[PDB]
Amino acid sequence: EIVMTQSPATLSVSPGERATLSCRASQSISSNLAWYQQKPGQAPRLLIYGASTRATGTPARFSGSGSGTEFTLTISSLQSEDFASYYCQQYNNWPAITFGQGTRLEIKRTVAAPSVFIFPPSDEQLKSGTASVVCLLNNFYPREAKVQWKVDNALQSGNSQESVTEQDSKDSTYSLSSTLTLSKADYEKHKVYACEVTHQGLSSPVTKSFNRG
Amino acid sequence: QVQLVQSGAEVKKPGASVKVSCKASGYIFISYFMHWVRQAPGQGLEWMGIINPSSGDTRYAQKFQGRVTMTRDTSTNTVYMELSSLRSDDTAVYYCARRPGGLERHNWLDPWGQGTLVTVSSASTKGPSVFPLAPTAALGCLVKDYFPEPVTVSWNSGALTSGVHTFPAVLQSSGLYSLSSVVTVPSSSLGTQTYICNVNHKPSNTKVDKRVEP
Amino acid sequence: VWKDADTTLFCASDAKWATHACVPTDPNPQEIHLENVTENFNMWKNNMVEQMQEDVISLWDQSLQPCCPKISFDPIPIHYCTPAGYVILKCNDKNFNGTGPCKNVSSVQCTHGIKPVVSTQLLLNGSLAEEEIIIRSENLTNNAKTIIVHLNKSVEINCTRPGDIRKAYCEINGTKWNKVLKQVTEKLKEHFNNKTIIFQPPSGGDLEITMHSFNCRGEFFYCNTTQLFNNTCCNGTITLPCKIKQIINMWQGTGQAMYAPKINCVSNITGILLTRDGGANNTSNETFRPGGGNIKDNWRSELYKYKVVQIE
Ligand SMILES: *[C@@H]1O[C@H](CO)[C@@H](O)[C@H](O)[C@H]1NC(C)=O
Ligand SMILES: *[C@@H]1O[C@H](CO)[C@@H](O)[C@H](O)[C@H]1NC(C)=O
Ligand SMILES: *[C@@H]1O[C@H](CO)[C@@H](O)[C@H](O)[C@H]1NC(C)=O
Ligand SMILES: *[C@@H]1O[C@H](CO)[C@@H](O)[C@H](O)[C@H]1NC(C)=O
Ligand SMILES: *[C@@H]1O[C@H](CO)[C@@H](O)[C@H](O)[C@H]1NC(C)=O
Ligand SMILES: *[C@@H]1O[C@H](CO)[C@@H](O)[C@H](O)[C@H]1NC(C)=O
Ligand SMILES: *[C@@H]1O[C@H](CO)[C@@H](O)[C@H](O)[C@H]1NC(C)=O
Ligand SMILES: *[C@@H]1O[C@H](CO)[C@@H](O)[C@H](O)[C@H]1NC(C)=O
Ligand SMILES: *[C@@H]1O[C@H](CO)[C@@H](O)[C@H](O)[C@H]1NC(C)=O
Ligand SMILES: *[C@@H]1O[C@H](CO)[C@@H](O)[C@H](O)[C@H]1NC(C)=O
Repeated sequence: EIVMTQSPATLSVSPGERATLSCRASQSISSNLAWYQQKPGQAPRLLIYGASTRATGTPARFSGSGSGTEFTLTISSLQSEDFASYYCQQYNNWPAITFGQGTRLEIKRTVAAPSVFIFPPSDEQLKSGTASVVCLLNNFYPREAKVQWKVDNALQSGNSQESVTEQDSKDSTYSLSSTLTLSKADYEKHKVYACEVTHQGLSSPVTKSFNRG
Repeated sequence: QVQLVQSGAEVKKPGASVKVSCKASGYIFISYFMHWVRQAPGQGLEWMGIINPSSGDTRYAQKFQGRVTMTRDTSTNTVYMELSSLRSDDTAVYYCARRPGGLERHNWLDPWGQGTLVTVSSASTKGPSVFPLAPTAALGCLVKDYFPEPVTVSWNSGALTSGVHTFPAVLQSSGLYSLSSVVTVPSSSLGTQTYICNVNHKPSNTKVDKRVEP
Repeated sequence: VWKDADTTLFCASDAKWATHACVPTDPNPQEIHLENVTENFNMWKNNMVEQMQEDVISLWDQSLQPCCPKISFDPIPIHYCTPAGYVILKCNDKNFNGTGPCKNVSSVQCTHGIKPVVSTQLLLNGSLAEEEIIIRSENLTNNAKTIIVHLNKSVEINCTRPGDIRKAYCEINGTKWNKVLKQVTEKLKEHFNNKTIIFQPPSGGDLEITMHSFNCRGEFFYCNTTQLFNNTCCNGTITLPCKIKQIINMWQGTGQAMYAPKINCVSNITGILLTRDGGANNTSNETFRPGGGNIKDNWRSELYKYKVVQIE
């Protein structure tokens, strides 16, 4: 009966910009409401209660107007801490404490080269079943990037698993790990192992390698 | 003061049921209502229900009417959440919370249990294998072949926290997870400062303290 | 911390004017107790009755408009509430008469299932007096201000229209009614030191205030209450000749209305409106007459135990 609706679902802004969320209530929840913040990995933090008031323990960059049906949340001079998801909260209908689908927020940062490194398989892992080389791209932006594996010039495929990091809370960059999984029977057959990185903030494809040993 | 403590991670098979606790501390257990909410990455959060740990009263959100039940033990002041008929898409992290304040009403969700994760799967749980990543420079720990998540990785018992990057796990075709924890350090300190990763997998009581060295 | 204020109070119904304009019933209130504080109330001067009067005028003229079709009308309980920032607080003294200090005071957010039914002389379908019968007045000393007696045990009443005939009737158990009538007589003696008490019909004039006028299920009944206010009570079932009249004078405001061309109402009697008179020799007797008039009273009878304030 009281349908809540978030304003944008996702967001992309640069540090220092203005950000605005809206919470639209299909019916008068009568000037209660509360705005919350959840960083990727942690337990959501309440920012505002009573529709408007800042909870002492949050900076004055945040605020929230509304009173009635339409509500808004404003971040002035948003900083690196802010890149997370935000939510609005009914709670005068005591139990009908319902959320919105949320609003993720993201960085428009400087384009940056990927601090790249590579680790060869383990001595404790080799005498177990398998081996796995790993190539790490560190603190890069934008997020869109790609890596492909080379072994004695053999391009690999279908055995690499990649994982990208949250928009870091400090420098608003990304990290990424590509894990190449081989067997010792297959790992000992070749010698040269390289990972090739292609990134928007680089002049040419870069590679980093190792000879077995 | 205002302090909630939930149960750990858990994996029980599909079509079954699970119980997650929530011990509240720092206030009388009974005048404040306990709410339960959940998150499944792919969506955001949504509210599940209300229990009054003075009565036993439960009022539920529509979608979760039936599957969830709430319980009190107002003496050892804990709340129990019980979800059942666990279909495969209920896998998610569940939070308990309170409605703090002083006088009047205004019940905004202040304290928040850190949330437990529930992986409804069909696979035998297994402890993870920890491994080194020896090489400004950088190193890490490879924690591979485990289930379920989450496994928590802390370098030098949480004394090395800047430059540490802990990825989200990846499920490879074998049906198990793998991830790695890396850290950037000054090039001069390699061999000078010892670097050890504490890897703690709560489901299968695992703690492996593995030291990395060039 | 906290101070009295004004706020467009919102409403929570438990619905199945309360359509979209009132939120669903809170199925988990929380009267949080307050301590060491002795707050002062004035049922006779709050704006909860202002809010209430204006809102019920809205719903009243909206749902049974004067000439004009025919569909149902019976009230349903409607809690009122304060938004974030403001606090309703609640006198829990069982014998608090509406005015003065309450010490068992405790704060909450939504009222109690208010059934907005307007009537004259007798109060219908409301909440009873918690412990002993209460008599509420801005001052007992000055008589212009009316009296609102609030009953300990309610008394039901059945009003009926049967064939399509001219006017209707209404019935009441003489037994329990004359019992509770003698009960409030005893109480009124208590406050006017054991003086003899005399009930009399209303002066006359504006029909509604010299009658039991009320809208039942769409139509307006005017019951002659000469019988109920019998001094010498004879305790069999009592009948009232009630006029279902199509021409009324509007409680809405200045103006009078007409409503267009087998129906029954049961209702609990929870309070009575009574005007005194003026005994300078003081006789050995005070006389009371069925009162009414300002609709305002109707709401005070149910909002005496509350006060809106702002948390600081
Ligand atoms: C209430 O008053 C008593 C003494 O009259 C005192 O002991 C107590 O601390 C007071 N409580 C508050 C909340 O002021
Ligand atoms: C006030 O009355 C309520 C009953 O409505 C009771 O529960 C409460 O204990 C009372 N408070 C005091 C101080 O007696
Ligand atoms: C209600 O109050 C009266 C006094 O007004 C007293 O006799 C008793 O507490 C109650 N009477 C009945 C009949 O319930
Ligand atoms: C109500 O009680 C107060 C005391 O709290 C008293 O001063 C006042 O005269 C009483 N009024 C009536 C109408 O009983
Ligand atoms: C009210 O009185 C009428 C008239 O006989 C009767 O039909 C009806 O059943 C009565 N209802 C109650 C609740 O007494
Ligand atoms: C009226 O109601 C009373 C209940 O107090 C009952 O004892 C009595 O028998 C009733 N009388 C009639 C005539 O129905
Ligand atoms: C009410 O009835 C009494 C006696 O039956 C009669 O004397 C009086 O005039 C009537 N008044 C009205 C307003 O009907
Ligand atoms: C009071 O009741 C008696 C019952 O016999 C009746 O004769 C008398 O007319 C009544 N008087 C009034 C004023 O209702
Ligand atoms: C009092 O309530 C009953 C049941 O809720 C209802 O049938 C009746 O019409 C109400 N009385 C009036 C005067 O509306
Ligand atoms: C009104 O009377 C009916 C009839 O028994 C009862 O069930 C109901 O609780 C009463 N309501 C109030 C508010 O007294």
